[PDB]
Amino acid sequence: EYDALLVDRFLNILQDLHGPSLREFVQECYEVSADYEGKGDTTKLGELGAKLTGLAPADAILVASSILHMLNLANLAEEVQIAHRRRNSKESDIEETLKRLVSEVGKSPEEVFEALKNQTVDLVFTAHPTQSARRSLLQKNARIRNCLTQLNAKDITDDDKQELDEALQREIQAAFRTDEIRRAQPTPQDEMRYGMSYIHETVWKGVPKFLRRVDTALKNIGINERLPYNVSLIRFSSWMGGDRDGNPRVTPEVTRDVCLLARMMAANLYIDQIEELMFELSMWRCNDELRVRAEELHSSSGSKVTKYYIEFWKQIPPNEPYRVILGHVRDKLYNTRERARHLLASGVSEISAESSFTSIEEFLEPLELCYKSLCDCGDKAIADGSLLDLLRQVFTFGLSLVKLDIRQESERHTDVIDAITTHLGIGSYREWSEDKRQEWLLSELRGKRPLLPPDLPQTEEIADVIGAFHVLAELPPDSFGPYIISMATAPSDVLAVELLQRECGVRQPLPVVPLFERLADLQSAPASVERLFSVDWYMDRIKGKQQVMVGYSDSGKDAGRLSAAWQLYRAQEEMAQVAKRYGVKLTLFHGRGGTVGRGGGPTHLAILSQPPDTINGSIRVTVQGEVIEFCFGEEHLCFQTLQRFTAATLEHGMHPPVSPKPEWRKLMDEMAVVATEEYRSVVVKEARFVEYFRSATPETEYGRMNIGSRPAKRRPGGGITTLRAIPWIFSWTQTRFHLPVWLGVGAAFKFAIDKDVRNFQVLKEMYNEWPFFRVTLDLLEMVFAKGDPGIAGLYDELLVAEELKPFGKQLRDKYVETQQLLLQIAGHKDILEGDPFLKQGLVLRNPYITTLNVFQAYTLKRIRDPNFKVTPQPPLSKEFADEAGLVKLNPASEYPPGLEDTLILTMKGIAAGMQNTG
Amino acid sequence: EYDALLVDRFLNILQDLHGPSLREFVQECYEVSADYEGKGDTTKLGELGAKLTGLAPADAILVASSILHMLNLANLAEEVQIAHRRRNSKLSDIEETLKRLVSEVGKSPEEVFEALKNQTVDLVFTAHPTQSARRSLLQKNARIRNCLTQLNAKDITDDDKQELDEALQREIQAAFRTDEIRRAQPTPQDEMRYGMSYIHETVWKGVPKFLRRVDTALKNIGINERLPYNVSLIRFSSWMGGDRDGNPRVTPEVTRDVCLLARMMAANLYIDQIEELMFELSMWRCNDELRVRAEELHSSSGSKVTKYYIEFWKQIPPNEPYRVILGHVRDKLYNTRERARHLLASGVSEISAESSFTSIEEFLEPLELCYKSLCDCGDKAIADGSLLDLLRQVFTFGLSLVKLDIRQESERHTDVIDAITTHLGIGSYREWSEDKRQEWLLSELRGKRPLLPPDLPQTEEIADVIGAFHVLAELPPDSFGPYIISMATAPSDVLAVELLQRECGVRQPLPVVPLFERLADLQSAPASVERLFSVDWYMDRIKGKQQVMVGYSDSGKDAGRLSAAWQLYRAQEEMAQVAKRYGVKLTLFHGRGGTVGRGGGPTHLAILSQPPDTINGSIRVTVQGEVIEFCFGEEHLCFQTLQRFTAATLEHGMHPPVSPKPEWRKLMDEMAVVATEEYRSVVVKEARFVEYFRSATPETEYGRMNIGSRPAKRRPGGGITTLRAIPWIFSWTQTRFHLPVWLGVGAAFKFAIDKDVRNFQVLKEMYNEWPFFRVTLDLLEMVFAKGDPGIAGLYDELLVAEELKPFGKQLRDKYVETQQLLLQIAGHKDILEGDPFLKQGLVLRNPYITTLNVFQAYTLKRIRDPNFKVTPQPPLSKEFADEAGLVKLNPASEYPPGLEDTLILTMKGIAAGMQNTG
Repeated sequence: EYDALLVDRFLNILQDLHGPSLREFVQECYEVSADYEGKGDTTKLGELGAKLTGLAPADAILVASSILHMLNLANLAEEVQIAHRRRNSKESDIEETLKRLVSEVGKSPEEVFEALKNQTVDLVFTAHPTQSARRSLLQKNARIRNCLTQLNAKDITDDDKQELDEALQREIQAAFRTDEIRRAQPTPQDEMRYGMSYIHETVWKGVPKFLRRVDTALKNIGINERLPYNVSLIRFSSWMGGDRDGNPRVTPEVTRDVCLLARMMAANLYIDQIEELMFELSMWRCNDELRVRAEELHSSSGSKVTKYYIEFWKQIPPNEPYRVILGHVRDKLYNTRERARHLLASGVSEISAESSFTSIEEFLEPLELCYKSLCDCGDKAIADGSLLDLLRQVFTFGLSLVKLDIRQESERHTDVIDAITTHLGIGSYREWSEDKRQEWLLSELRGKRPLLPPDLPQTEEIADVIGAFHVLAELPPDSFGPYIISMATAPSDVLAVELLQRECGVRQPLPVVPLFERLADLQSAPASVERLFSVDWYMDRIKGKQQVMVGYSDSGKDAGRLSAAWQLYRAQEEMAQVAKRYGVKLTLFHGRGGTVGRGGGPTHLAILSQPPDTINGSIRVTVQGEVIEFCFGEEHLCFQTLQRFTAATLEHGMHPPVSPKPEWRKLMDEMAVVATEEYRSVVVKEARFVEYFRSATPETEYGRMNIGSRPAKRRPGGGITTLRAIPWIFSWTQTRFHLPVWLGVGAAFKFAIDKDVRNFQVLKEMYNEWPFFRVTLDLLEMVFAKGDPGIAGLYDELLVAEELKPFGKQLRDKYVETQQLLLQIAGHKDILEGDPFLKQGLVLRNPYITTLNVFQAYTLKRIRDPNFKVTPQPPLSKEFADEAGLVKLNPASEYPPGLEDTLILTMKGIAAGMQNTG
Repeated sequence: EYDALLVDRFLNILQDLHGPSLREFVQECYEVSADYEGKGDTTKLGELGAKLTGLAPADAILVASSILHMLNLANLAEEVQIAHRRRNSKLSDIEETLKRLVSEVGKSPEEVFEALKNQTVDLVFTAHPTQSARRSLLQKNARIRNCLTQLNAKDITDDDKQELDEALQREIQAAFRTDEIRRAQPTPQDEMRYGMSYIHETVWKGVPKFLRRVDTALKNIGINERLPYNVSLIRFSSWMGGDRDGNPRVTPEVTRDVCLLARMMAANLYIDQIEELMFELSMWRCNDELRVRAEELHSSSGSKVTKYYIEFWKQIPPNEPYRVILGHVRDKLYNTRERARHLLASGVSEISAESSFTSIEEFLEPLELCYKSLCDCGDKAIADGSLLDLLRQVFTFGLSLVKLDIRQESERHTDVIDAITTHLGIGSYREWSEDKRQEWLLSELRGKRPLLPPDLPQTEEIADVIGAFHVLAELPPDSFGPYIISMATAPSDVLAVELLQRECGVRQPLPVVPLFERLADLQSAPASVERLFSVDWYMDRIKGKQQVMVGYSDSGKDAGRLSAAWQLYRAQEEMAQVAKRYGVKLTLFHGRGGTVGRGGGPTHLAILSQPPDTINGSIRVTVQGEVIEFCFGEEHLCFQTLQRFTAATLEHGMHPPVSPKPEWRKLMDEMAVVATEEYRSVVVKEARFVEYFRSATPETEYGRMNIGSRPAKRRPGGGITTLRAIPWIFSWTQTRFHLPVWLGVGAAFKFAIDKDVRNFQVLKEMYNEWPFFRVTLDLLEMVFAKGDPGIAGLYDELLVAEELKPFGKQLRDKYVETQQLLLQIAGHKDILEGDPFLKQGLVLRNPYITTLNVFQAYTLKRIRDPNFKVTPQPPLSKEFADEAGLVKLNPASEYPPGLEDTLILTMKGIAAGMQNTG
């Protein structure tokens, strides 16, 4: 009923503002596409684009803008109802997962309590260019959901309801009367501030609330104490500013900028918390250690640290001890924030080191001192209030709020080192074999003599690499995470960084993690890791700890979806074995995206689908682009997301899934090869593919959304091979074909059952009994439920060259064949059977996505072929009667009047309907 | 049910921190006291007095603190159960009042609309010394109420409830382990910020919300229009920093600090609002006027205003016009709050006049442009959103937030004018008769030649009068309200200030209002007013607008409750008629306050009790000290308080109470005389009364609470005549005798029914029909129901000398005869027979108030009588075993150790139990 509420209110506003005609048109468009949805009639689609094409440039944008906002309001009305259904329950949460591990799994609470203390989940916010949404519009969503949630409260006045309704009205109209298009790419610093706003508005306050829940959950299974505040049960990191992989606009200056901005934000968040705490901690009873400190600070009036906040210092009573300690802490915090602002504006501050907080230890000392004071006075109840929450923030967020991960292409380090060994007349590091590089790199690392000559000639690219290590060397180590190597292949790559890092003067080096992103590299991966582990120098370096990252984006782009997901499984599984053998604690970093074809899917299931005994309280997962909004857009969402990662990781540690029987293994090994062959037979071993690709899907238009700062093609020259993973998945998502997601799965299924009809009962046994296999298929079913090959055929009809058109039909035949087999194996007769609501959800959502699909296909044609002329209709908006101000929102467009805006809106809208950008 | 939740939790905490024996002791006191309550056995009181007197210094406090906290928790639970019951009675107010005035009164919705546009209710915040509570404790009340409110919600989980409970637990214990006693007198600037916290935290956001309800209520009677945003339907003024009467600590400099501090606070609130509004108004459609200005500001990079927020200007995209204007509006606001800071912190500022906002019209210029733009583009729905709420704040709060009322004694201006006539050798102004004073003042006022010599000899008082005017001369006129003359008697006082104001160079002078505080002045009052009109000079000055204040505090002190209340009635009545005849809009400023003995009572009833046709949408009322927390302590409270004032005043204008029958009037005049004489025969015409007074009540110990900056006596000489109304009322309120509240009412009733038995059928006939008479008798009834003459008798025992003792017993015979005569006229057999819930609350509260009544009397004894012997008990607190850090919280008490802090806690406690300080 919620979407009938929002769609009906939008339409009244559409009519009120533009005239009934246009409102009828948007409504007629619904039913023409609903006749396609209902019966399957393909003739409908042609008739619909007949209408859309002739529209005025102002009306065209209007129609496209309108379908966007209705499709968006359909999403908000679903989120609200999802939230309502979850709440009305009174997959699993944290308190249930404890009670289960104690009851059913037969574990002791002290084992569960122990397991907890050792657990640490690290969610890494990144700025992967998958968020078309202007923040301005996002904020409006939160209010719309909020007006909608309250509106449907149980107890409420007629007046309160009548006024919340008015509030909902104007909020919708505000969103509609804003330009939904970003008119210039963000800077990396913008990207960072954008993502920090989640840390501010939901994560900051929402961490101690989840933790106190974990306290309550611990008490319900008998544990009589709270989770010790130095436990980092959950942490947060960022790539916003650090990941420069294929993004030259992330310069050494940008990294320094972000690092300091973070410290600023942090200090300012703490200042606010400390200040509320000073109003609360009014109590006079303190223990001895604190009294002494409080009496030093009282007499010295702050120990002369600020002279700002000096008004406060004189008039503070003596018998308010806690207020004096915190008063000092807050004076110090202001300095820390101000020293950052000066270091950002000038690079040097007048404000000294020990007039501010430099280390996390320095900051914790007075805080814990307050805690122990309050405990020693018997007021541990008082202590476990806002004070406890703060302490947990300090261990969870620290002084720079979020740690920064640095990531650079593998081959870029090679170019530096080769420039070095060339200048120095030692030969070409690029030309050496891998074993020689290791031997050379290892001599240097052991050696006591400098290598990098200052007079080294440098390309701009060699400059950026060294200049990055330079910025790393001057910034506090507690602001960084690890250094990640994109395209990491062999132990050379890791050692090459360890060296460059040392030879650029990084006094305390960042731990080096490789990112195995491709199929070959994930196979050779445990072999890579064992070589490193076996080196005496490297082993002393890492000290029992090694982190390694696995990319789900570029994996599935190399092999198929099936082969990549399997290779990712056993590459985790084997590395954990090598690490266990060498006594190294492996910590897996998961490069998961939002879409299914990049490791997307429910959080608790994604964990459950990972090899047993390869987590054990230590895991890092990326949260990419729009996924931050999905997970941390609202207070409850943030809390719920912390719940999933924590409860899953816990269970998975103590009660791991079933290891795959050898039957299952061999069959996955065999299918994956067939699947890879079939996938690569389409994307790699086929000349005319790239021409069909850039023709049938809106691939080449993705940059026009101005989403992120990254040029999303690694190099103009060239081909599909350099096209980033995100616009890839995006291209096939708009068209609703989802090619890279299912290609190869059908062949692997067909191979297995044709090889031996017995295997049908083996596939069935795996889908029932093996979490990994089940989750993978289930996720594929969801995709196919969001799939319509009839739409893919519609792009093929209007845009694809004639010779290739049968190639397209050949592909759609595989789509249907794959779906067909998938269902049989799963034991489903119908698609999205065994799942209500998400099928219901696709019923109202679809006719609009169909309308946009049609709109976009024709809008693409109109752009590409000047010859496709269509007879222009009369204007529909009462606003744009006679000679158009809205179209002028796009100053200089490469395309004819209103064609680029119509296109962008079709992309944004279809992405909203799919609830995914790419 | 709600109090049982809280009181029990405190006890568990009390037992948890100090051991079982103490907990049982506090419980023993209850039932001992309860035994007195349910039977009336005066022996139990003395019994308890034994126990409480022997206690250790640490335990004497802990007990008083514990009764206080429980007494407060009982108040808290009652506030939450009142709010609950109110919301249930919406599943009168303003939407009902509009409907009733249309259907029942037969007014047109247009007439109703119009009378609202012409209404204005000015609520005056004052710092009258009646808030014992430290603000750090009050904040904790709020959290307790909240935690208690969420605890008893309909939808709530088991764990949510478990944690809300844990949050309630620690919040009580926090308040308990805080020193409740303010250890130092506030400054007037401390007092002012204290009051402004209410403006910030509830009144700021709460005004626009209330007006939006008035919108909806207008639409429910079919108006189809919003109450135009320029209507100030409700306004807020302040005395905090302006009221000088009897407080030499309110210097000219205090007034200057308060005036700037406010403008700082105001800009700082407008900045936070504007910043949100910029986020919101992201629309691109604007009208021509806005577009022009928008491009001027955009292309000039801000129009050169601040250089702060310069990072924002470069950021600003072109087609976001609203953010552009608003951005400049913000820049200009930053300057305004800084300029105040520099004007406060030192003589002047670098920041110019026209780099900031100087006039309210200059601030409204760009905002209204935005509003008209959005309406012009058809987005008025958006315009009525957050923008509308701000605009209404601009009209309601202006650039200074609240207007400062200056108030000074009548004779203090006389002193100045006598120093001038003596210095210039014109004569002695003081010795001149009233008609001569008027004649001379008017010569000077008509004259163009200066008067005040700069070489004038001044005492310190005279330098505080002239120096104050000098401050008003400098500060912008829109920061002040009127100049209020306390002890106003004749038209000379008003003309005297009009002259001093001009002769001190106050360029645009404050309008002069006289405060008629006493009986003789309220009688001459309408004649004074007519005299002040009919003067052709004074008529041109006021220009049809005259305000006069009536004092409810100092009236009852002069004449007695009934005789005051009645003279106050016809004071307003006749002044109205004079004003009406002269074509003058009389605005009445009512000086009320908390206690019933100072014009206290329910807001809508007080306004009902006021004479017909003496309001007409123009009124001001004092919200004194602790009453501010009573009205504006919570969001819901603030809304409810604007509701009563707006609905009562509107209704009273268009649907007046009845005029009294001539029979009633004559009886009131006759009874007034009788009541006055009876009341004065006790407090004036009895030599030994003043000795009895400072003996049977803790009147003299008032100053030890450190409530206000104002010394509670207007200097030692005078006796009772100089003791301010507040510590006066407080004294009888502690002892639960309430002497000034009911003394004379018995004698007035007895006289009336004895003069003619027919009058009994009149006195009832009045109570049933007359709003004035009924409200006064009911408010009396509430007092008596909070009254216990058995307690007054317990103070008389332990404290009053043996000769004065029967005098005390004579008064107690008047108490009973009065309460008896009251109930016979009210048609009640029992006391609070018509009020079931207010009577219930006094059932659980009373035994704690009784326990503190006993504790106080004996504690007063130990101070005054060092020959009083009592045998000490063993320590009850496990915290204080052997020889006490708590009693050392008093630096150097004039009384024996722990006797002052115990005496104070018994006053604050009893104060909470009566829900009134004084």
